[PDB]
Amino acid sequence: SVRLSGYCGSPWRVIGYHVVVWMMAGIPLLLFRWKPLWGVRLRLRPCNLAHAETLVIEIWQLFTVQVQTEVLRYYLFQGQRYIWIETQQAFYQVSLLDHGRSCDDVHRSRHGLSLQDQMVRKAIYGPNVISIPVKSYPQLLVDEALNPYYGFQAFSIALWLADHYYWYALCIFLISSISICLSLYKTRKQSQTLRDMVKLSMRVCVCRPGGEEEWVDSSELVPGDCLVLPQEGGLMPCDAALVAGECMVNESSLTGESIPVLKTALPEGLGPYCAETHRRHTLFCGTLILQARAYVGPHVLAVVTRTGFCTAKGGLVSSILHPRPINFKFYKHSMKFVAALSVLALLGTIYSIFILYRNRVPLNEIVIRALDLVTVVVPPALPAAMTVCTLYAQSRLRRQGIFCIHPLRINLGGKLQLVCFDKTGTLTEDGLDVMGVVPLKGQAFLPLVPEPRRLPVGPLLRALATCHALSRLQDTPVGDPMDLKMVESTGWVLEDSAFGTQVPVPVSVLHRFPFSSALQRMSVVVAWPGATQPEAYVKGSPELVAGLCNPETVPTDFAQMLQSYTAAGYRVVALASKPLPTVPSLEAAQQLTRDTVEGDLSLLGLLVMRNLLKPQTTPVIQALRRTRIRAVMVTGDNLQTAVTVARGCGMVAPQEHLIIVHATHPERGQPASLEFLPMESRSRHLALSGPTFGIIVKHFPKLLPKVLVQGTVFARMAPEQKTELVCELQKLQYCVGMCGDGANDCGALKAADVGISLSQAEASVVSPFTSSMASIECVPMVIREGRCSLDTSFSVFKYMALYSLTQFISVLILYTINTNLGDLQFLAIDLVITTTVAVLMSRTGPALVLGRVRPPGALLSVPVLSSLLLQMVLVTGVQLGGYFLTLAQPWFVPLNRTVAAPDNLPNYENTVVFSLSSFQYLILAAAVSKGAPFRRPLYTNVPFLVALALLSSVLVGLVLVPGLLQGPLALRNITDTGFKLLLLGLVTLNFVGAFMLESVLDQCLPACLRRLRPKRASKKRFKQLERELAEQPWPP
Ligand SMILES: CC(C)CCC[C@@H](C)[C@H]1CC[C@H]2[C@@H]3CC=C4C[C@@H](OC(=O)CCC(=O)O)CC[C@]4(C)[C@H]3CC[C@]12C
Ligand SMILES: CC(C)CCC[C@@H](C)[C@H]1CC[C@H]2[C@@H]3CC=C4C[C@@H](OC(=O)CCC(=O)O)CC[C@]4(C)[C@H]3CC[C@]12C
Ligand SMILES: Nc1ncnc2c1ncn2[C@@H]1O[C@H](COP(=O)(O)OP(=O)(O)O)[C@@H](O)[C@H]1O
Ligand code: ALF
Ligand SMILES: [Mg+2]
Ligand SMILES: [Mg+2]
Repeated sequence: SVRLSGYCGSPWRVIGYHVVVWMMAGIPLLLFRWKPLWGVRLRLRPCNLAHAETLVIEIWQLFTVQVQTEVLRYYLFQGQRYIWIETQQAFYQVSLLDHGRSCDDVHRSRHGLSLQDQMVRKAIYGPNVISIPVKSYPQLLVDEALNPYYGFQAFSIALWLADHYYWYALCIFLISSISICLSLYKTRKQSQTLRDMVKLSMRVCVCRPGGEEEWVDSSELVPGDCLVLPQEGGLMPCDAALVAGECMVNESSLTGESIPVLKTALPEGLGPYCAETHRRHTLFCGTLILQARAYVGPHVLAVVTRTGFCTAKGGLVSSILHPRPINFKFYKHSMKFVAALSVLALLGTIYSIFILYRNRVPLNEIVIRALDLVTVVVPPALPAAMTVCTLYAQSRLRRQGIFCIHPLRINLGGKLQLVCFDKTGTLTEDGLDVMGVVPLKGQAFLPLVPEPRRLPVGPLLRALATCHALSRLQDTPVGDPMDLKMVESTGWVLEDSAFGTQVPVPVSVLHRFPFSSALQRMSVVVAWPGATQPEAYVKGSPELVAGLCNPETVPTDFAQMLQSYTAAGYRVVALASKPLPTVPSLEAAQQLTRDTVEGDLSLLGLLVMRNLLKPQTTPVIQALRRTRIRAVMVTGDNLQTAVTVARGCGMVAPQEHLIIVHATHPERGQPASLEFLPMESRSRHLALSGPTFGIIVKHFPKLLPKVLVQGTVFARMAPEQKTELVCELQKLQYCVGMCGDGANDCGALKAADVGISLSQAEASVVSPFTSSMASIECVPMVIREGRCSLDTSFSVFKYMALYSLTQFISVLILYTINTNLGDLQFLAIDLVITTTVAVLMSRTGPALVLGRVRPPGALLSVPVLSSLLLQMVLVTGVQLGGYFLTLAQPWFVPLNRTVAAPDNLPNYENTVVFSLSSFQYLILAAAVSKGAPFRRPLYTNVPFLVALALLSSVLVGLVLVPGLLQGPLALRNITDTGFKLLLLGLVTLNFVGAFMLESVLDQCLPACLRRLRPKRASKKRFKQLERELAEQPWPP
């Protein structure tokens, strides 16, 4: 649901808003950007929608859109025009302006669009350009700089400059600049990807009315404008309908299917035009026209129906630009965790104020120093660390050959609990192998003919040779792999469309109804010289086609034979025919209605084909099942073939059970019924067809969750059924991933949390994730790298927390004795050590093998909190131990209490504390960087390892080598060498202790937690169902 809110312009209120929110404070701006409804209400008065000058959009999320004027006024929301419909006093999307006009209306527009009407319509529909705005670099800098985080960083810069800490201010500025530049790089790279995806600049001639023509730019097109297509072909600039002609088009960009598709002229009729119903008659935007020819007339004509963002390409681009929010929140209790850190920060700030009062510090300086302490705990480099983490993850995936359009989905990839796989072309090879054809002799099957070439010239051989959608492209047939192999098996050569016998008269294809996955069948109308009348051949699902055949033509053995070939793993389609009493000619034969042809056939035979499992499929499936990630197969193929492939690919290990759920339709006199018939060779899976799934969803919503939880093979699923299944699974709190290659999986890939399409280009739009490899190996890679990304982000957050608390502790310890860290010591710690380490942590790659244990989801969990508190206890212990150990030395000289830092620097206390803390930052970075089970070991990150080694060596030099940077850093020299070695020993003790503590926690904490407060259950619906089924299996 949506709603508008119009606010007519008023300058007095605007200036009042400006003065109030500028003079008062920035807090009103903060809460306005948090709650903008108040801001808009204050800025201007609600007004009549017709008089509206600004609109607020609720979908609640509030968006503000200016109502532009061009006599005609409109407004763009998410790239969608809405014009001012004067008669209805409302804003209707331009998508609906011409909607509903009949096919005959399109054929009337066929001739062209009047130039005056063209310019009248260009304003309404706008230029035919999917435009991704190209923001100027200053505009982007404004986009990022206005972040309140960078506002606080600028406040810190000012505060430190006021205190004469110039190097620290420079450090803050440099880190903020690095963060801003990394954000710029991220945004610019994403925008460049999209922009380069949706480039289009070409000149297309338009059949202007009156019979003449005109060469216009592709951006001048408007719905109803007439396209004349180039005979040799070219990129299609806008969605259109084929009024006249036939077109071969490559829809790979739009759907990822590289096989050329056949496009035909729109059929005249008094019914509404629809890009979905008439998809076969409509060219799409961004698809390549391989070659089109005109059956009648000098040139092929098409009529534009959708331009700009209205197009399907435009719809996908808009969905990318404004993605649906990710429902999962990766870092649970993030606010509560930052609050548990802020309580410590506030306690320390109060303690700092108390001590500074105790030391009799002037109130002008007490507030300044407490404010400085406040600025300490905000890490300048946190945004840079996060953005670098995401960039490294994306780069790793791209190097592996997997491209993600929304990098935020990478984290989701590691949270997958269920993966749905298309069977054909994803688990099994794209190619087929004709094992033979099973002809019929009356009402009984004959022995399999392994070589169809030897079939006598008759209905079956002509059906094999002719029932398909092949097209000769550059003297090479192209089309469905099944059609290619079927035709090749017969030896007939493609040359409407005619076929030449292998060596027996050539046969013409008068008319052809293409294959639709929803219909899961396909037919043609055929005639040859000497034919009394044309014959229509149908080729589709064996069980569906057998329904169209006359009951006396289908053998009583049909089910058993089809299962004999299907239960062996073959891919079977049936061929049926019926003589058409129409006179053989394109005139009548081209006017046939598909339904008139499909019904009342006469089964001819079964075409058995051998589709093989990909070599890489079984290892991947077994790896997925080893880590308790449910593997589900959603396919449109036969149920027995699907089950055999599942048993062969490890989705059903031999020991495990399998039960076929079969649902009977609610025929008259009885309701729908569920019957479970187990088939002999967690531990129990279910298999069910598509009609059975629909019956279960409609009539057994109570048992539907139990079917979904333990259902593994979903066969004979239509594309809408695949999308519905994905949605239903997601309703069980599953994190569903879908790995399908075909175009019939577009809906599932959109709906799935993680959608992967296998055979794609360097980049694409079809699905969130796209790969270049033909195997399903991308699924384990995506899951592994998503787990690595989650662990890396958690480790970076933990390190920044530890990094902050350590600096906080150091500064508190130094305040307690009336001194500070130092001008250049702050720079060193924040930039040379911490930024380097934080940006190098994330470069480490993912673990090579998936593991059963999932990455943690909560930042506030007892493990993480205990780790942080124990680490900080060790850090404070080490720093205070060093501080109290230096006081014990005979050569110790206490700092000058009276003068305050940086005046009292250098001194022994600051020197010792700085040395220990500087080592501790590297120690903590090494401690938090866990390798297993989600990442590679630390040492495989050669940049990060080298950074640690070099920084540690430099710090040891500072401690040991006299005079090294002891002036620039304001470090006091410690003549005693035994105490230097004692400081190094304390540092080594901390280095060992942090790692031992981390290991002890990560090993013995989960066991103690389980044995202490075991979880009664899990909020996940599917986990509840799993436990319930274990308690009581649903099928007895
Ligand atoms: C004062 C000194 C000691 C501070 C040193 C800081 C550097 C270690 C940091 C600052 C920003 C970091 C960069 C920020 C992010 C990236 C992006 C990354 O490159 C890509 O992601 C592109 C790959 C592709 O095309 O897919 C390489 C590392 C790099 C440049 C980082 C390398 C390390 C950098 C230069
Ligand atoms: C005070 C003086 C005497 C010492 C100053 C030391 C720093 C300037 C050095 C120590 C380690 C150096 C870092 C060591 C490793 C690298 C990795 C390098 O990036 C890569 O290695 C990416 C390579 C790839 O992607 O193939 C960026 C610079 C950086 C962080 C160096 C930046 C400068 C650092 C922090
Ligand atoms: N060119 C074609 N013409 C007619 N039917 C086909 C063709 N190719 C495949 N089929 C049939 O369509 C049905 C469903 O196809 P689809 O939805 O793509 O799933 P899959 O092809 O993976 O089995 C299959 O059972 C198959 O027999
Ligand atoms: F195997 Al499929 F749609 F390609 F079910
Ligand atoms: Mg497929
Ligand atoms: Mg198919």
